[PDB]
Amino acid sequence: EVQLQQSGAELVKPGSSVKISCKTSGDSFTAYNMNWVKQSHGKSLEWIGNINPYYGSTRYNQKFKGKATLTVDKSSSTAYIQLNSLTSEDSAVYYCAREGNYYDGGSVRYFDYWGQGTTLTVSSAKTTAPSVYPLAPVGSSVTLGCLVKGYFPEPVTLTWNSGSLSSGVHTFPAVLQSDLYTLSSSVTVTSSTWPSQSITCNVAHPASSTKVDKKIEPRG
Amino acid sequence: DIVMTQSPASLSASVGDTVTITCRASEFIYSSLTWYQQKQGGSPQLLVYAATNLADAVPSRFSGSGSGTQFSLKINRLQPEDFGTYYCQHFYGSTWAFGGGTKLEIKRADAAPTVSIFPPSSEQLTSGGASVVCFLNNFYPKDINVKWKIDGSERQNGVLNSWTDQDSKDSTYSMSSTLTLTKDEYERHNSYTCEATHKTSTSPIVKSFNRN
Amino acid sequence: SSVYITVELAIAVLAILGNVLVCWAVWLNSNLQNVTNYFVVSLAAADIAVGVLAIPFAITISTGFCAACHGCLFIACFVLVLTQSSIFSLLAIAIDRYIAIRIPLRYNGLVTGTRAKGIIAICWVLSFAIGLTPMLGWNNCGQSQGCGEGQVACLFEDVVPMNYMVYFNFFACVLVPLLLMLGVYLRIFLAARRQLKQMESQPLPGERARSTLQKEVHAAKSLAIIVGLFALCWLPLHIINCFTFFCPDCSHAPLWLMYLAIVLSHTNSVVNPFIYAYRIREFRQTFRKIIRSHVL
Ligand SMILES: Nc1nc(NCCc2ccc(O)cc2)nc2nc(-c3ccco3)nn12
Repeated sequence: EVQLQQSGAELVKPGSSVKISCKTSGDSFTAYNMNWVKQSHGKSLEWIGNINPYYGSTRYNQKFKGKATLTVDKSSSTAYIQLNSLTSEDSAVYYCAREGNYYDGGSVRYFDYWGQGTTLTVSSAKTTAPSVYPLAPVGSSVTLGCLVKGYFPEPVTLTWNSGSLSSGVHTFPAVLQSDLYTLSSSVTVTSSTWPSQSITCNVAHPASSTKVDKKIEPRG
Repeated sequence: DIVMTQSPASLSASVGDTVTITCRASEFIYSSLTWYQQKQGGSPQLLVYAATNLADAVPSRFSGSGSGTQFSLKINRLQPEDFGTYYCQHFYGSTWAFGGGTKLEIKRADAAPTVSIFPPSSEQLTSGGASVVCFLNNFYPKDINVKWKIDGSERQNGVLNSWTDQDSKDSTYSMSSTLTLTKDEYERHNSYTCEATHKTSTSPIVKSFNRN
Repeated sequence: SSVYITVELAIAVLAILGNVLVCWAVWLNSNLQNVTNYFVVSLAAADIAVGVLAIPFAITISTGFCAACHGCLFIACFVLVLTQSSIFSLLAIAIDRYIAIRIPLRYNGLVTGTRAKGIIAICWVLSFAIGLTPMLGWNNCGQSQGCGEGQVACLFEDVVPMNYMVYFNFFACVLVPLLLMLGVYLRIFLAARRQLKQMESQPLPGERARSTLQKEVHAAKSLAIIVGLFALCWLPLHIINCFTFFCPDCSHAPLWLMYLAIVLSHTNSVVNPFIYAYRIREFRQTFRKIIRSHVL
């Protein structure tokens, strides 16, 4: 068994610093180079650098020299990455990976094990509770809608009829409208069930400590 | 430094058919190329190392090949578990770099979108916003197009689109599109049209309303 | 015997070419530069000396010329300095693989590049001091005569003790370190196979990665082959000296036998790069790249 356990999500104002931790259990920590990778928008990967846990010696990707600084603690057997002068361009998921080594006649390297990822979000937004708006129609199916707009930070949790409305739903990825997120979900149901049955939106956004339930009702 | 570039950037395949993705290093790295598989919302896992070598308990159907500057991962007779995005990494040298990844997506029959338009909610108007949202639901393939018309005139500014990933039921795509104005300009206009084109419909799919 | 010349020069050049390529490879491919491979480079350069120095020395000793006993002992016994520098490296490497495979966790910080220099140095210090002892006063000489007057003809079984040559440089300096390397590898090969069979009888990977062990071990098997070849190239010469030395009563080794063993031994400095190409993907790929570029 080998686990790389990373510290949890971070929400920060631009211009500040952060230390992300990686604890490794289930092997010897000082036997292997610890590397850090950054994944931006859940697509592209960049190598940030790595560190020899025995002597604390580091190599960095040049792009990251001076923004990232790596450090370790042998006792608790954990590696760190500290990020400085943070800006939005630094918002990403940072992984720790354990490098691995053997002699093929060449020096073979790979990333054996990876951490779970830790989410760093940099923004100057102040925490804002969303406005929830119900979207009714104006066929044999009707689709309804719910518009969650103007909140920070993620996530919000959105249900219809308290999960009792399972099928038919599409909850879309959130988008930044200037400073703040706006999101939307849609249910479509057999027209026999709406307006006939009661159908409501549930929106929780724990950051602002709010739960709103809007019933979707026919217009005019 | 050493620039890694892979292809294709997305590939969609049926379960059981065989797939190859390629990776090209800007310098000669010998072996020293590795492959990672990352499932949605998961962290990357080791696939092939040394460019030819499979990781512990990786299904024999995967194979790496190539050397120098040209490498490829080939999955024989694809399985449902194999879908996800794939990354390559070179360990040649001191400083290391990944691929762009390639995104392996499930092929299914084409599907026509259900399109629904919605006016500003009166809860919102009495705030002083207006957002006309438009839903395009359950279409395949991922490529779709939305023009907004306000009183016949096209409208580009103020639109924001969001796409889901393949659905976990039918694995089709859906997208919301919301044109946001000020109550002030929303009320300067009668008609609002949200118009979709897609490979399945040879006529633009048109949903619309007139405020009041 | 003009043929013993053509084969020696054929081996002379061969050895310099192949071995400079090994050194050119390691200089060049970044992956090739590691401790394990410094002992391989020490091994290649100690095989370049042979092509550059000891063959011209060995083909010249075939004449039986004249020269001062103490300057003469240098030209016969330089090969001893190399063959012996070879051995410390093979044994260095072996230990390296042993540490690397048997004690994988302590290795990264135990073996380092500068600790590797220390060995290579000391092993060159002790290779000269050991190779040139006949210069230290172990000379068999002063106590075909036309030579005279300060010059005494230079032959091997006259100036160079079969005393020190059988006991000291075979028994102590070769047979011993060889039986030591046979052990160290077999210890790896036999240890690794238990670790591999004990991953079987158990579910899940770890702590070690199976595929990545048998990959370390295949390269160890490949480094041991070299050791075995050395024994195969340098053994007969000693087997023959045994039969000649233990009987400074019984009859002496013939003509077409001896030169065949001197050749056979000098062969030792050629096959090495060739084994790497056949048995090791990373050298083979650097050789190929180099050759298809700098020679194209
Ligand atoms: N014994 C011996 N002889 C020679 N060449 C001399 C051959 C010879 C044979 C007969 C004769 O009357 C005069 C000379 N080279 C030799 N090289 C070595 C040697 C070096 C390291 C280990 O063995 N031993 N050795």
